[PDB]
Amino acid sequence: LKPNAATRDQLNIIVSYPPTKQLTYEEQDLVWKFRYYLTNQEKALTKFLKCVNWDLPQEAKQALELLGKWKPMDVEDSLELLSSHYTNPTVRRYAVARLRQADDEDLLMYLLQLVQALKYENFDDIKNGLEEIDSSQIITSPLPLEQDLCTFLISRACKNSTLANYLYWYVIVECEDQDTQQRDPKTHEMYLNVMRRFSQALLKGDKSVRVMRSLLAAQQTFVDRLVHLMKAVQRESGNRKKKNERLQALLGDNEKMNLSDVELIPLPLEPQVKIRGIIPETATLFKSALMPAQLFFKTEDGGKYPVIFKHGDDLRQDQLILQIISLMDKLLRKENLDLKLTPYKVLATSTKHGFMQFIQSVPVAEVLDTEGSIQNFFRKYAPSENGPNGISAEVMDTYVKSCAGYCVITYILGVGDRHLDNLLLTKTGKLFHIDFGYILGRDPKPLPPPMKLNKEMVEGMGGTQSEQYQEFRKQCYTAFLHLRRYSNLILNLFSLMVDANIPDIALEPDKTVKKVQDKFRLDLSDEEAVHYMQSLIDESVHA
Ligand SMILES: CC(C)OCCN1c2nc(N3CCOCC3)cc(=O)n2CC[C@H]1C(F)(F)F
Repeated sequence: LKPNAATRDQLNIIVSYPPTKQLTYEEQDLVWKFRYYLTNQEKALTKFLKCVNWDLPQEAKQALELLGKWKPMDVEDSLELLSSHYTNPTVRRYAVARLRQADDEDLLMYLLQLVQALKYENFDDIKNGLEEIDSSQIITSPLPLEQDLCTFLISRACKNSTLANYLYWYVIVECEDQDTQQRDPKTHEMYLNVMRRFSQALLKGDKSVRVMRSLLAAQQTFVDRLVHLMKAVQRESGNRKKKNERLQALLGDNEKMNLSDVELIPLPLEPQVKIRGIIPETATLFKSALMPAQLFFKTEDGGKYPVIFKHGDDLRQDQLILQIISLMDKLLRKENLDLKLTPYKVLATSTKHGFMQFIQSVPVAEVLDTEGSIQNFFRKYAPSENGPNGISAEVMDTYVKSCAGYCVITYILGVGDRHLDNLLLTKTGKLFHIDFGYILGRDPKPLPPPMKLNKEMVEGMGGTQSEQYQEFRKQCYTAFLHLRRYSNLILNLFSLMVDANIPDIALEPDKTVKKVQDKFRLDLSDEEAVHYMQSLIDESVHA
């Protein structure tokens, strides 16, 4: 059945929709009517499967015939199929089948999301792969369209130690989730079962695979002791100076604790890095009443890898935000735009605790209290006689680019609660944000601005009249156009976090993807979208 040119155009309009537009009944009947003609368009499948009422068995059987005939879909479109809209096991098996096609570098960037996608999988299939229960005991307690998702994730994790590490911790944290346990116990089991299947699949494996399981256990052991240590510190009476002496005391006793000297284990935060232990003498606590701890790991090479370990806090929102920023930055760099971003690593070792890579830097606030100005600061540490305003070209260039990158990205992610506390600067010129407590348009104060600039950022570029500021403008709109090309991917990825119990998403799960989708101004053309960003910057700077 071949549609006439007038409708072919109408079909094209429909397929051009954001994966998050809800098609009308008229619109579905039309896409359904010409489903066979649409088979050509990889792009059209997703909208086709939106046209099906999966509760009608014959309609599902019918749809599934086509799936097997359709131009096969992209990787980025497959993440649409693993969301909650789709319970149909054949569909979800079709999605996994096209994710197989992706490289592990790419899987990693969506893995946080895919672990959530487990929630929509078939719990009976998962459990019957096996051959009250503390999730963290499982690895430490070893017994002496064909694939679903669980099988696939484990199969790939068995071949790739980096992937396995994240799979392991992402699932632990899903197991640890108190809310899921009370409100969806069956889901809690599904995750226990996944961990047990992972544990099981490792032990079945060859020499190298089995060692991966020892490693994962050693890490979980490591973290259990760190946690215990932190509790001891957080109960210690008296001033912070006194509470530091306890943290250092305990790290240093390897009999009791085992934390200063160990056989090389992957760092859970960045498992490419392996670590001999924590250096006791330099451990300290931040001022915060939560008492997160700064801690220098000795790496394999005798380098230092400082982290923050937070105990009593849920890092999952922050984890997500840095996972996204990381992906945004990979994408930009694929399109040859390296904005000197600081996608620092975040990893939750539980709902109650986790790690953060600690980047050597100075809060802009401190920069003010010590050197008066971002430019003065740069003239102290990165002086040049030839360079702009007394400052090394490279340093200013880095600063302009990163200023632009965050400006866009923090706008797109509606990151609020911004202060000179959260805004950090690097003697190499790198500017970056931290502490993502409020996102997607929340803020402690009312009427938050949509663009997150300030007098101090602008001044360090040399005011609105400088060559730098023009380059800033230019890098923003350019970054905005690049990120718009990936709106599909980014939107699918947030779309998989609706049940993830991320505070700012769990207010209005139903309504969060649109919050992000609106920032992209997908209604505007690229050229119009450039003038939108320039407007935005103008308003902001005028206030
Ligand atoms: C330096 C100090 C003022 O900053 C506050 C430290 N700090 C913090 N540092 C982060 N950085 C990660 C990236 O490298 C830099 C540090 C990330 C982050 O989320 N936070 C949250 C608030 C406080 C703390 F201590 F309570 F956790």
